[PDB]
Amino acid sequence: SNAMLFCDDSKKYLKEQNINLKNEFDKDDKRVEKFSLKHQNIYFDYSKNLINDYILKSLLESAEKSSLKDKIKQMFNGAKINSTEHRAVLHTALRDLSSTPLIVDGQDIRQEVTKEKQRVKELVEKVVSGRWRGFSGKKITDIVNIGIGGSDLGPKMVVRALQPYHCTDLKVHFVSNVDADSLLQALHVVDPETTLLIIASKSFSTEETLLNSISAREWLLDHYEDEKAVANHFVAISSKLDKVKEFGIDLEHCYKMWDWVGGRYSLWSSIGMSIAFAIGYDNFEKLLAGAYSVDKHFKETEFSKNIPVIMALLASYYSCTYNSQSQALLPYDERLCYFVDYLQQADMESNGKSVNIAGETVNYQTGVVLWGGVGTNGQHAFHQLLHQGNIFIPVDFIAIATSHHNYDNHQQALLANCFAQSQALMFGQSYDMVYNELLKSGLNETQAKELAAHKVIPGNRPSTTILLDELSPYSLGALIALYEHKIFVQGVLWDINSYDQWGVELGKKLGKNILKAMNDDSSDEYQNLDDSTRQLIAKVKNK
Amino acid sequence: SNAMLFCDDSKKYLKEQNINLKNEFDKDDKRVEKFSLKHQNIYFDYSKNLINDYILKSLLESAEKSSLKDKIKQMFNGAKINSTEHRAVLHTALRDLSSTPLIVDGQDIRQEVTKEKQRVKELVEKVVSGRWRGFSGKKITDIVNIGIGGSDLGPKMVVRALQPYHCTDLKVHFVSNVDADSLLQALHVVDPETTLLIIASKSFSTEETLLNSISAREWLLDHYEDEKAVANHFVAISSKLDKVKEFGIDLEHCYKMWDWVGGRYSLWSSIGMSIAFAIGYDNFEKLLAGAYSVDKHFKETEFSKNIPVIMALLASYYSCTYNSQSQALLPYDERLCYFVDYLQQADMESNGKSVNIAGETVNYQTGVVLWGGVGTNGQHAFHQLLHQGNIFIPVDFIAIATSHHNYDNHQQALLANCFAQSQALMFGQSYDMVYNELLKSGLNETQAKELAAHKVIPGNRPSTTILLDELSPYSLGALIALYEHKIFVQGVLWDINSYDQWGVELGKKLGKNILKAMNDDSSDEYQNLDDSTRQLIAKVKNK
Ligand SMILES: [Ca+2]
Ligand SMILES: [Ca+2]
Repeated sequence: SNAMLFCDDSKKYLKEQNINLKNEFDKDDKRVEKFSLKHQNIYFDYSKNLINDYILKSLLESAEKSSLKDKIKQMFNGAKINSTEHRAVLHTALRDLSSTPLIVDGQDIRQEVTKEKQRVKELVEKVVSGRWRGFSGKKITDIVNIGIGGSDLGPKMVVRALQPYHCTDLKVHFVSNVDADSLLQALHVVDPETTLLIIASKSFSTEETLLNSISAREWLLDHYEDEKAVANHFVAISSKLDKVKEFGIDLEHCYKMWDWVGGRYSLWSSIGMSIAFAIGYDNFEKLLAGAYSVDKHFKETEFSKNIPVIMALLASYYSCTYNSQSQALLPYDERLCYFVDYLQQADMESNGKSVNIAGETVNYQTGVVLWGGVGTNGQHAFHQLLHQGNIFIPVDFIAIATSHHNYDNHQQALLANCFAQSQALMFGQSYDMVYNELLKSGLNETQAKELAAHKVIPGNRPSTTILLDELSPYSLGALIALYEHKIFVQGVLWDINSYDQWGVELGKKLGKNILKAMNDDSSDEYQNLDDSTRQLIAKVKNK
Repeated sequence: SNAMLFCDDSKKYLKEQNINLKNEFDKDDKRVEKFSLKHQNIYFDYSKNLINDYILKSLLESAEKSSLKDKIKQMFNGAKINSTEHRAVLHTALRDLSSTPLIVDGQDIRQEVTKEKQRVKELVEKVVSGRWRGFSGKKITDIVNIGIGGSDLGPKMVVRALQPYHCTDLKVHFVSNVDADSLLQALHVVDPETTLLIIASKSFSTEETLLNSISAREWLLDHYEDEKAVANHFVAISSKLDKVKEFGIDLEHCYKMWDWVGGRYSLWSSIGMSIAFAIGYDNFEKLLAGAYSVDKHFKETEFSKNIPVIMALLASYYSCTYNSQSQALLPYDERLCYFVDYLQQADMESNGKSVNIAGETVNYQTGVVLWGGVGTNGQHAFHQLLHQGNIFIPVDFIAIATSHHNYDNHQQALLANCFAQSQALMFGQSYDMVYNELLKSGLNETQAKELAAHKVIPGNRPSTTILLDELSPYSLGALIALYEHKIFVQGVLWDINSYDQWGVELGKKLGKNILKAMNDDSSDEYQNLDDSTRQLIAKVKNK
């Protein structure tokens, strides 16, 4: 295509600068000032990355020469930047506070977002206040969200992350996998007379959600033995109005899903109602507002001071020039235990693409594996490989300055460990240092010589630390939005469509064919199987 | 060193075979028979890997030429194969059923394993039966395990994985992170008078566990106001007898940790007592027995029919010849939700090493990133990248033929999806196939031509499927042991020490120094900081 090539020959010459982090911090008393940014109460420290002024300048020039400035405007204005589906990409509009005019494919987006939020707010208030009653007349005590992917991970992550803010006296449960263990974990602990279930399914056709929904309905009706009970116990987030009505849900309680909201960008929409059912609508608004803060930052700030742009440039630089194939994300807070899982979908489902916008196969690597784990626990699981393995892996740390309790010694130790692990990545420890330490420990020269090489830690390994003041609805919204925009920037620089997901279609089709084969070994489906699939089906049956 | 080089020039010539999976299954009606194995009720299907007879033969010859045969014997016989620490590696002995003579560094390992298991069995029986009373005289209802890493992940994973088998009427809770949110999640839901806490800490010196232990003790004593209450409410798994006694624990209730049991191989030892507290000791014995079954398989079976050897060869072949830097593990069962987290420690902390046994820096890649996620959920998160990204990633699927409920339609759909995803990886879908499908869907030629390239799925991507009959204590033990031995084989072929973890020491040291600096900005520690660490500490304080 005619697009600027990001991963070009010039990028390799940047890495020949041979950056040594210890030397840079020693020589440059402005290093932190140069390579850190603030947005409100988020501090973004990228100074332990393998950059200097020349490398950063070069990368920023690539951003400036690219289509990025135009693409940011196009996203926010509702241009159809999801070019394979001919759709706008307007998750930003879900959290807008600017109130500027936005008319897209005939709809006043401001009015439609606002009116839908009012419907959800009113639902949550009616349920929490006890005005909503189940079919036997009882107040609701439990909410069960039924959805998968986009319709599960964001709500589940946010509900956990904001646990200190739970305030509705409702318990919220998440059913997702078609594996019935998921449904059963909820059903074992809820009462049909006091439970409200949410079916989150755009087309009412996602297989797992359909089976879970039907099985939930059967459970409810086994209790009540009256079809009319569905209306008091189920709501839907769907566009498939006929199937929602056929299930027995009142269309007053069918909530909107717009085509310009990708599933993996949908927690901000009515899909997030389970968040509001846990933390109340006021806190859901604060979540939205935090994201807006970052949207305004991203939209308005010159690239050299723009956090998501810097995040994207660093990531793409590493995966281009060091040929790295993964990135580690290390949240140093228990509350963020589903954060990595959530961003795996946002990042990998967006940028795991092999063709550009024009449909040409690209000759450079695109999205890499995102993985990681909560700290300090990861220090005792996989940090060994981060320190002494021989895989190049960029590392992001998320630190939270203050927690939600008064165990101040624990919080101090948590932070000290976070900072110590980035410092260890930067400095390492050399043979001479180790050898001298072993002698001082009481080993003799022979013993110290035999052991020291095994303790050497190469160091000079990069990291970024993102420090939040606290983990509140607002700050979490800001955090998630930073990564949403990082992912957007990377897709623009790689000239891919971050907003489609055609790769998942084949497995859905093959799954239907295999289900048919499992039920009828005379079928064309069974006959056409590869023999691996055929013998796996046989092993299952002859159990 | 003089060791055989696994990642040599020959390995590249194997990949020039240009294996095409579809063509192989079409041409070779023995493909599944050749490239599958059974161990009891586990079926191991590696036939969708990028191999043929010649490649597999070549790889097996490398195993046969290596030190592997000798090293397997040395492991089981108690030779000090952890050569940097001068230790035996005898997690196998923890689950032995052979009863053969084993005398290692003066101890009769058979007697010591058996006598310790009897102590744990008796503890669990005394607590579950109600004979154990808290300091106010009440029966125990809750167990809180306090540990991190090796002293947390295995027990936590197993307790969840075997949830259908819980039978003691005790609720078991896991406290690990120094982040006090971990401790608080347990303390919020337990009563000091009815809780028994386990301190799992080899030296009673692991920082997080020490802070958690002290804070738990303070909670207990805030209630009772009598130091004597500790003895009725705490047990320890530790070798540091003086510190255990000083804490107030009876040495009758200090359980053994042998130096030949690595933390990441320790769930089989007394460290696993929390498993027994959930599922009973009889089920813990079944877990052990399943692992023994695989130990006997591994120890006795020729390499061409040896599941862990084949697993190891395939993995190391890919990361050598395709230069892949990660592996995906996809368990198609909700119960296995912590399985990936557990194996990340077993694999990465073992094989993330940069020097060989002789201490020389190796010129080949060693352990890679292990990641993944439960199916079918991952299909809606990251499988897009597995199908259409441009990263080479080997894939393992774990399938369970029968579950623990009678929602047979759900179980069938779960399996059909599992098999469909490996079939999709193998076959993909070409431009012509897609284009014709789009025309049949009602698109015109222009529209179909514009879209088709975006739907192409390259295919020819490898996978292994491991099918268990059911997920029972025994089968789970077998499953974990298969991966333990895979990891061992890979470390032998790479001539590294899989059983040390020197890389984690530096961060512990730096963490102590940073704690001092956070408490005193006049200290040498604060003065010596890099300015990134210094400014992060400042941002925390001026919050
Ligand atoms: Ca420009
Ligand atoms: Ca031989």
